[PDB]
Amino acid sequence: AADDVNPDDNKEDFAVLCALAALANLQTTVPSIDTSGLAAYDNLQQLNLSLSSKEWKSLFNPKQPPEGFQSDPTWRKQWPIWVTAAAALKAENKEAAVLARAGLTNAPEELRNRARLALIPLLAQAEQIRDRLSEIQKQNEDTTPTAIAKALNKAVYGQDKETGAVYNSADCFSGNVADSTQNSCKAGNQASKATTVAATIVCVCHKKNGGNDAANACGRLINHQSDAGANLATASSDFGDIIATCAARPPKPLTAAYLDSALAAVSARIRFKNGNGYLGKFKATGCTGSASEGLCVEYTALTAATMQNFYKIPWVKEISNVAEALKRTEKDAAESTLLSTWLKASENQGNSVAQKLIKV
Ligand SMILES: *[C@@H]1O[C@H](CO)[C@@H](O[C@@H]2O[C@H](CO)[C@@H](O[C@@H]3O[C@H](CO[C@H]4O[C@H](CO)[C@@H](O)[C@H](O)[C@@H]4O)[C@@H](O)[C@H](O[C@H]4O[C@H](CO)[C@@H](O)[C@H](O)[C@@H]4O[C@H]4O[C@H](CO)[C@@H](O)[C@H](O)[C@@H]4O)[C@@H]3O)[C@H](O)[C@H]2NC(C)=O)[C@H](O)[C@H]1NC(C)=O
Ligand SMILES: *[C@H]1O[C@H](CO)[C@@H](O)[C@H](O)[C@H]1O
Ligand SMILES: *[C@H]1O[C@H](CO)[C@@H](O)[C@H](O)[C@H]1O
Repeated sequence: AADDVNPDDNKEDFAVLCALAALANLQTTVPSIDTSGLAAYDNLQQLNLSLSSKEWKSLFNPKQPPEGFQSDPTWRKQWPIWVTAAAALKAENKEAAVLARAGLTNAPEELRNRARLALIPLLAQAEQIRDRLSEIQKQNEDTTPTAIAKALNKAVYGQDKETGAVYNSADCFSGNVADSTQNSCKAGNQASKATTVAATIVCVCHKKNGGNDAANACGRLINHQSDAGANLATASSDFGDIIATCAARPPKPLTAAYLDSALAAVSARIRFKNGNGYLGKFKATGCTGSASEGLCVEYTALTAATMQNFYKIPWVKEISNVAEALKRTEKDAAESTLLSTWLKASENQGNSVAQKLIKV
């Protein structure tokens, strides 16, 4: 009976599935967009405004530019930035602190004017940097620990929640379990069912009731204290025994590379026979939990040339979406470090122009 499903026959599949299951209820840090440069740019805006004429300052003390400028593209772009700067300078002692940092406390009118003009090229250089940093901030704002946890809890348990996700067949199998194990343990088909990591573990590892089971296929250390019932009717109790043996922890912070390597590893283990793909040992008839048949997920009609469809199965899609988001955020976080360092440097440069202008 070496060709039947025996204890340990799905042990190596189970190690990969354990790694994936450990993405449930995850508490990870995400790469941070370093937005300290936005504050540095806002300080430069405040200096520029403080040094401006009374006629210019009068424009801010409105939701839109004044008559004549409501259609000027530069005024439309800058209005909120200017308004924020004006608002921040209303705060007690703020303008005095801004001028002091710039060397401009009690500055003569001519020096205030020459200093403001000296900021023109500096601000023009910094604008493009600040706008890229603001774009990065916006583009990555949905890449958060909470959004990742929810997506991964959909992947593992079919539950769109940040924490407290647990095995429930109503969620782990699409529409709950099917009339038969064979139909429940199919994915990608018209009647796709095994659409989460947890359902995949049930199908690859469960002990069916009624004899002729493949208990301990996923490892001899599982203590199957019950069974999954007939046709997975009571899978939850058995799943709890299986998952109790899994200790996996992903690297922290979670990376795109780690998720991509996990999906690649599964892709490398799926085997094609007679027009379907299989994860877990398949002998004949279907993925039924019976030892002489199979303990597996049947990727119905999956072939090497249609493998793109594996990436559309819910759990795979959710993990893929997390990986893609992380892939962008990792790069944009590293970019933002330098954008923010550059903008802080521009702030320091702005605070130095008065010394040059005093000396001539
Ligand atoms: C730092 O703080 C200063 C203020 O101290 C602030 O300066 C102001 O910047 C704005 C935005 O660039 C300047 O707006 C221009 O205003 C002129 C008209 O100027 C008169 O009216 C204003 C408001 O009453 C007075 O402040 C000023 O002293 C003058 O009395 C407009 O003609 C400009 O429009 C052209 O440029 C825009 C910028 O790209 C275009 O969007 C627009 O379409 C216009 O360009 C077209 O027409 C041009 C003329 O024919 C042509 O040459 C172009 O190719 C194009 O075809 C613009 O609205 C304002 O004057 C500044 N005020 C002062 C006193 O300097 C800085 O903005 C602030 N720095 C930062 C980085 O925020
Ligand atoms: C697993 O159970 C099925 C259904 O009873 C049986 O057909 C196989 O022979 C057994 O190994
Ligand atoms: C299922 O059928 C195989 C032979 O095909 C047998 O070895 C198993 O014991 C039985 O359950």
